[PDB]
Amino acid sequence: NEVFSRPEWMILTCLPVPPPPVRPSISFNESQRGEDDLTFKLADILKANISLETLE
Amino acid sequence: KKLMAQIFFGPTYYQRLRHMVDDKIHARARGPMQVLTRQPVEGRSRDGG
Amino acid sequence: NLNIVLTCPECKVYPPKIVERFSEGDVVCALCGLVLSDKLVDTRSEWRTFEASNPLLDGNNLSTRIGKGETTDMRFTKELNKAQGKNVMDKKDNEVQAAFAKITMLCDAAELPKIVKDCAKEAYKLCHDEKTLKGKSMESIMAASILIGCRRAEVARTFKEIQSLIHVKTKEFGKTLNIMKNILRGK
Ligand SMILES: [Zn+2]
Repeated sequence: NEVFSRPEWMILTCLPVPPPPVRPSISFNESQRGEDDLTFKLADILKANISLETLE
Repeated sequence: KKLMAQIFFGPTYYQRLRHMVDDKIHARARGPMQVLTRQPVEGRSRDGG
Repeated sequence: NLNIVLTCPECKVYPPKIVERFSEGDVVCALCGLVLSDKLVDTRSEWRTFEASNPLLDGNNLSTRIGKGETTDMRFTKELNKAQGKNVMDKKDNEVQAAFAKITMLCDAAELPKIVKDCAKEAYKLCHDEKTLKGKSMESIMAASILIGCRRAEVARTFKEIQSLIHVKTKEFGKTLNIMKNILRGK
């Protein structure tokens, strides 16, 4: 559409971060974290992104 | 009064199966919703929809 | 500024428990007997093994470790297991991890209890940081996490016997016995 979809956007330059309601928390005990899966992979994305900026 | 058709009458072994009605009469009318979906919860032990 | 409250509104008491209810929810005051929101949050329903995580040191993530029988990893297993084995060199990754893995090996071998066996290993991670006359020997402060780890019950000790086991039972054990007394009196 040029307006809503340019081919240059099928490639991810800037990645949107989904808020806390998509990826909730709270646990089973009540003295520790109890996190979500998406968050984990987002942390993995960040580490992989930080170590890259490091080398360059 | 007598019954116009005689009946098949005699002892027969019957087992009492589990799953009794009282163990199944779930009924909810708005209650605890899930965190992720804000949709009612599953199972009757949690009072679900 | 974060203020969170359930005050009834109609007859402020400042403040009282409103009930969690059983089915209806919403915490209606036994005072104005009104409502507050809809609740809709089951805390009993935590993520089971069937996602939850109980981290004690920093934050656990994980990477790779592919094994799903769909397409064989072979070439790609080594592509990613090498690539993740390169990354655990960027910012002092080794230290805490090496300490906790070597920690679970020394305790498991003597069969130290997990509930309090792991408790003392948290104490070591608090003792490895902070700089108070450690004269750190690695093995030395490990005999502190071998004592408090056996503090669950007298699982293997008889702490003196586990001291008489292996190496360093003397002056270097003295430095360590002191460190524990200083850590206990530390609020
Ligand atoms: Zn009230």
